[PDB]
Amino acid sequence: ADNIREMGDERLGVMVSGIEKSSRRLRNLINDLAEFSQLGRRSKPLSWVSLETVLNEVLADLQPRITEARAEIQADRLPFARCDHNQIRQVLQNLIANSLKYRDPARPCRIRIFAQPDDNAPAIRICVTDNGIGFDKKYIDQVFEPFQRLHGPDDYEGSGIGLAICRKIVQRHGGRVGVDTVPGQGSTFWFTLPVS
Amino acid sequence: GLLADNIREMGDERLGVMVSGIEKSSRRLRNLINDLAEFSQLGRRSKPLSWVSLETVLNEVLADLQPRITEARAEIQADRLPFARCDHNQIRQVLQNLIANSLKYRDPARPCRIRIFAQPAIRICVTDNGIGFDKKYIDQVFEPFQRLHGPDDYEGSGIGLAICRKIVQRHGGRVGVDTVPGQGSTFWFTLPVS
Ligand SMILES: Nc1ncnc2c1ncn2[C@@H]1O[C@H](COP(=O)(O)OP(=O)(O)OP(=O)(O)O)[C@@H](O)[C@H]1O
Ligand SMILES: Nc1ncnc2c1ncn2[C@@H]1O[C@H](COP(=O)(O)OP(=O)(O)OP(=O)(O)O)[C@@H](O)[C@H]1O
Ligand SMILES: [Mg+2]
Ligand SMILES: [Mg+2]
Repeated sequence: ADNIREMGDERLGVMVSGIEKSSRRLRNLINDLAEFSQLGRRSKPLSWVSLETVLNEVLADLQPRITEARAEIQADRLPFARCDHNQIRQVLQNLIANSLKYRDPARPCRIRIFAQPDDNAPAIRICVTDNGIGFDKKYIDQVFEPFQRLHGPDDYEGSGIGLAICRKIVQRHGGRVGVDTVPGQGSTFWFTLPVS
Repeated sequence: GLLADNIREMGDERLGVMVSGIEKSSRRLRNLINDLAEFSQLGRRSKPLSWVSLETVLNEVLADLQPRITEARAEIQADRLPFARCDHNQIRQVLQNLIANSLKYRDPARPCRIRIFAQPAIRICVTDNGIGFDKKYIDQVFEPFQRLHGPDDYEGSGIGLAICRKIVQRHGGRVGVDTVPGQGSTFWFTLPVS
């Protein structure tokens, strides 16, 4: 006679739900891989487009997610740049979304999209700083690698491809990507765009 | 009190079914993912065309599948395949998909008898004493992810012949078939000489 079966039902519930969450993450990856890979197929040769209109697009899509976070986005005027507008909005997309996703629940999170002539063909470097949780400054090189997550899927579910994608789009443009982080303080990612 | 377990009896059968159904879906989905990635690596592995023995390719493809061939109690007439200027890996891939498809779609009433010949552009053929298909569906036959069969009685991924066509077309060839439902079908592909 089984007291055991009653315990099996507890364990079954765990596993069936494990397959269900483990299979949902697999669906997310399949989608993120299909959206981002089709961008390369739709690639157009670069022309000069206003980066401010592109940014205003990204603030349109995120208009639900921004209010959800009661976050304030201070948007400076972004110049023209010679780039692929569809692909560069995704770079703004993924970056503003990460600054929203990793908002810290104790302070109203504020995001800023700056523009400044960098130095390292003069390239304008666009930067997005946010007051978020940040990550450990040991991870600056690792962060841009795919599927290289810093924490388990318990606290944040993601695919690990978002920001590694940004790097390769910015690299098709002959730019670089980089980040400064202050754990607990906030993190700022930036990417450069070449001129000519 | 028995009603505690009178309940268990009726459900445990279903659970075994359902979980086993989910198990097949996980095999099928993994097969598809793998076959697509093998395909993406084949495009990467493209090497410029050279002269390869087409009979060597046949014997390799006949090597991997000889486990599946003994399973099938089928007879292979392995004719002499000449040289042709092509990619060895990709043409090995094309022989597999056709010979494997010709093994998979065999008739359970007849020992399927298979013929791999070549007849002059050089055209290579695989004739099979297997199932036929109906000429109303030839567009489906070559369409990717459109199989003519449900997954229960015949397993597969649906990309096999769409794969072959991109290979044979990268070689400047054709894909084509004559079919006789119930008797058998013979698929063929051509290669340029120059
Ligand atoms: N603003 C940020 N603050 C803190 N960590 C960040 C920030 N942006 C990115 N990260 C780190 O980047 C790691 C992976 O980034 P990435 O954006 O590529 O993936 P993701 O957010 O998990 O998922 P997805 O691909 O769906 O966007 C995250 O685990 C997080 O640690
Ligand atoms: N020798 C054959 N005899 C009859 N029908 C065939 C034969 N070879 C292929 N077909 C038909 O072609 C359809 C698609 O063939 P194809 O080989 O491309 O895919 P598949 O065998 O279903 O999958 P995969 O090769 O990805 O495992 C098959 O469903 C089958 O109906
Ligand atoms: Mg992201
Ligand atoms: Mg096949």
